[PDB]
Amino acid sequence: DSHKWEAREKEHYCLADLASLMDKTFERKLPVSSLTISRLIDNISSREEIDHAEYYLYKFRHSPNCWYLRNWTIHTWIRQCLKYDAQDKALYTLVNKVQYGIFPDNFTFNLLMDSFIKKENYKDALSVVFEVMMQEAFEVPSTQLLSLYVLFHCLAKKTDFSWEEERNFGASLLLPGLKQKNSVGFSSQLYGYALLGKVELQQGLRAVYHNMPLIWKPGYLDRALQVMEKVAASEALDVLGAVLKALTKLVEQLDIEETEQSKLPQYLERFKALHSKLQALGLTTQLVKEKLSTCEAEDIATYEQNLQQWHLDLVQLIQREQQQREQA
Amino acid sequence: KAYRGGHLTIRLALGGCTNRPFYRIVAAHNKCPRDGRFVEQLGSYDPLPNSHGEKLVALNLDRIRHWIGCGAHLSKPMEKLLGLAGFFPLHPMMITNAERLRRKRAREVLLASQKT
Amino acid sequence: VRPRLIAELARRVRALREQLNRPRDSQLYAVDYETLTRPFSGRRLPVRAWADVRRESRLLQLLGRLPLFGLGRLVTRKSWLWQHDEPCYWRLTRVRPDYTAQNLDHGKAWGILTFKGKTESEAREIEHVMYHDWRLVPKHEEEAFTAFTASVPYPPLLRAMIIAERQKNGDTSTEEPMLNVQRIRMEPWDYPAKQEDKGRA
Amino acid sequence: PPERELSRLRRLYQGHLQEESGPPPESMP
Repeated sequence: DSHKWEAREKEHYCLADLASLMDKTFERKLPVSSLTISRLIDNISSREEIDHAEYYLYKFRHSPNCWYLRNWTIHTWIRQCLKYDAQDKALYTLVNKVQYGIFPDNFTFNLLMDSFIKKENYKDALSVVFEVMMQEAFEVPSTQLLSLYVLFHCLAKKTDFSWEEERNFGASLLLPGLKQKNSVGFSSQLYGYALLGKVELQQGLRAVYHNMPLIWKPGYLDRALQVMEKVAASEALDVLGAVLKALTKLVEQLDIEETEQSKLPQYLERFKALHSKLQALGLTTQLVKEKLSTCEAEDIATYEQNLQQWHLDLVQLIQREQQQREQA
Repeated sequence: KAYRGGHLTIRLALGGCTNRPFYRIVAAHNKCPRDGRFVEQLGSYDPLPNSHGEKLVALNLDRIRHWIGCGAHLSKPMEKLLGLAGFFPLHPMMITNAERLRRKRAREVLLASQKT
Repeated sequence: VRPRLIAELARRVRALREQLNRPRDSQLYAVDYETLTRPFSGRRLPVRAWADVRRESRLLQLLGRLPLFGLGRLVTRKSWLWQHDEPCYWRLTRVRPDYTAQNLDHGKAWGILTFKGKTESEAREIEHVMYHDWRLVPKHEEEAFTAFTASVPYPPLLRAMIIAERQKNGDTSTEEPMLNVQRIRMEPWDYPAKQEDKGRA
Repeated sequence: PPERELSRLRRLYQGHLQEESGPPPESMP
């Protein structure tokens, strides 16, 4: 997956020429070109130049051209991390994420993600899922591999998982639970809904839509109770979830709408009733291993179209750079 | 005098002596003082009950119609008085001030029931 | 006639310091979250916004977590969700973010409005970007989030006057003269105006 | 007013509230 882009549209391979012109402009407070950060990025060949690029990405984010951090520039940088390590500094840049502001919502997430599994990279690979969950993604077939890893770590970590990591499972469970293809997507949706509707009566609602892209509607357990009716018209932690709620600050809710602690006999029966029909109508980690084989038809044909887009882009970009210097 | 962004207002303006007020409705600016100069002088309002008990008001409505059509703002004590006049709709502050004393008397009637 | 050289020259010097070292958005828009004051102004905040400013985040510290700064995303004020059950939100067209702010925020953005199920083109500037009442509508269930389906008499002093006026005009014509409130529009007070019409202080 | 509106204003102004009746009576002597 590497030997395609490596015709990097050959340029200068220098750095002592470049790195002065990129902070003379900051000391004078000039706006900087959007291409010179990338030309710094496509000349890294040492681990100290990785940290040089990190300082300069930090200084490029705090700039008058705080926009124009283009996706192929990030793609060159993540190809630079794939060249050297792709073990810590890419993770640090994805986890800071505002000081640097990368955001590569592409197949670039999957290219960095699957290579973690090649060294199996558990604890360092878990965070990339946890930050792309906060992002909006998954208009791509990446839902299979994200769910693959997150159920690998479901069967690896087994606790209360934290105050908030129990919430940091659920959204990456739920938005890849848009799978109409199998009932395993509707199962991931259920396991998401269980442990995010579980924090609603534990701590409060605001923590769920604190930063992760959710919705402030307090009814989420019923949204699992209705997609299970969708299943029965077309899991076993919700059983402990609905009864664990039933066992022994700014209020947002209204005085006519009832608080959902008094409805736990209404949460027992509506859920314990329909599973008796799910019996009559109609493991997890092996299912996504079935899905890794059945799916992943490998759309690099769109990736190559983007490479063509960037070979269209940078040429007409540097044409105006040549004319801006002849205009003097 | 150049007023930095001044507009018209129809206000009261005092001209009574001490302990005997006498208002005067006047079309003036927003920033010229209370007893100061103006643009047009209108029919005044005497707030004291006269002999055999009347409080006298004057309204030159043919020119009050002219000024707020020309773009005059109005004071809330003036809008209460036009609401009492019926040239305006009655003021909601006047309505709820009536209702506040009516609910105070709704309390007072229960108070007079409890002390017999 | 005496021409005022220093009194005219000083307006130029005050203009090139209202324009050059005027302080940017981070250095007059932050809030001490403990003492409820502000940097560079020091005047405390209203007590109708203490819980909402302690507890809920602002617009562009939330919306700096998206690629190309959330170029087509939907967002909605916090008390908009409390007062308006109908859809009222912002589509985005452009963000001009602050850069000097660590944990980058406090930009100026402008885009398309929707109010209570009614939207309109000609993307104007958005109000209350520094305010702590913001909540992001995510790209999941945005299609479920967007969902939506006379004559009053005159004052009685005019009622007596204009009847006598028509009786002078020639026809009594006891059809009741009515002023139209259908031509008068009834926007509420939470309705936002153009951010340009206010200036920064 | 309907109580789905009265509850919203109560939710706005929870901690600072004065209990109240509805309409005043018809006549005051």
